[PDB]
Amino acid sequence: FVNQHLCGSHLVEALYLVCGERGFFYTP
Amino acid sequence: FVNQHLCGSHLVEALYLVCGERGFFYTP
Amino acid sequence: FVNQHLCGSHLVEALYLVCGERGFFYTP
Amino acid sequence: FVNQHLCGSHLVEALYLVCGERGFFYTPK
Amino acid sequence: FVNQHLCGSHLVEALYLVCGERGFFYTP
Amino acid sequence: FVNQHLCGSHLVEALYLVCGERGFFYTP
Amino acid sequence: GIVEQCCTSICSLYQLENYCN
Amino acid sequence: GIVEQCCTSICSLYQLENYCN
Amino acid sequence: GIVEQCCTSICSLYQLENYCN
Amino acid sequence: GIVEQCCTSICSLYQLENYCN
Amino acid sequence: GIVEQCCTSICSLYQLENYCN
Amino acid sequence: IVEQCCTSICSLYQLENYCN
Ligand SMILES: [Zn+2]
Ligand SMILES: [Zn+2]
Repeated sequence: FVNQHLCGSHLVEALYLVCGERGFFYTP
Repeated sequence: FVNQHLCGSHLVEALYLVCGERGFFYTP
Repeated sequence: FVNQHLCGSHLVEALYLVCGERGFFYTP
Repeated sequence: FVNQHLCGSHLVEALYLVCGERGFFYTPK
Repeated sequence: FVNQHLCGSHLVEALYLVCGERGFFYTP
Repeated sequence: FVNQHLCGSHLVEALYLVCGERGFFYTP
Repeated sequence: GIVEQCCTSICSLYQLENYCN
Repeated sequence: GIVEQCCTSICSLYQLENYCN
Repeated sequence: GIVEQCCTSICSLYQLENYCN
Repeated sequence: GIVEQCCTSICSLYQLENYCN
Repeated sequence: GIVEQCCTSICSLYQLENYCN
Repeated sequence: IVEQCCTSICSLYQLENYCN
């Protein structure tokens, strides 16, 4: 794949895509 | 505020707006 | 409802989340 | 430009792209 | 119609709004 | 990676994440 | 309502231009 | 969970506040 | 203005309620 | 094809990677 | 040359039509 | 996460580390 800069609402979107139904934790 | 109806990434986005930097856990 | 930096399309997305069907005006 | 089917946040985003700086009023009857 | 700064995911979304089911090509 | 249900602009955002600055062709 | 139309049916970008400032 | 409710029914932003850190 | 509050500076959702109808 | 599947059904990221440059 | 057209420098929706297939 | 993906750059793989 590729590597990009992911910040804010964009990073959470990527997180939702990769983990989907498994859920995830977002903690800065 | 009004009663929202949110699914998938829209819910994730709203979780981000309400929590912000504090972060959050997404547990479906 | 922590304070965040909301610009461009991100700011109007939050206006939608907060206002909903009541609608809203967006003028710079 | 093609015709569109826009609901909720998706419609408000199209609005932002169409009106840009001019701004807009979101008045859902 | 106005002229805006469109980068990354935002630019692909504008491209999607303008082209629709015709599809498009994003080659940076 | 989990399976996904992607429609409209959600799919083109998925393509942007998965392909990166390498670019991609959206052919519906 | 053109906004209602955009979602229940379909609309055009030009029609959306009515709501601009 | 509230998450299921927002999508199948409706939920308040206040209920989503239960999920923050 | 809205921008001269939430974008350049920062704001809360409660503040955004001022621009609703 | 794959793009239709993603929406009408489901699809994998690896499959979407077929559309990259 | 598209990101040079709309990201570095601004562009209009009309000009994004050049990238539709 | 922040110091990785946003500040620097990460892959979709690394993001699986944050899946629950
Ligand atoms: Zn959506
Ligand atoms: Zn953004």
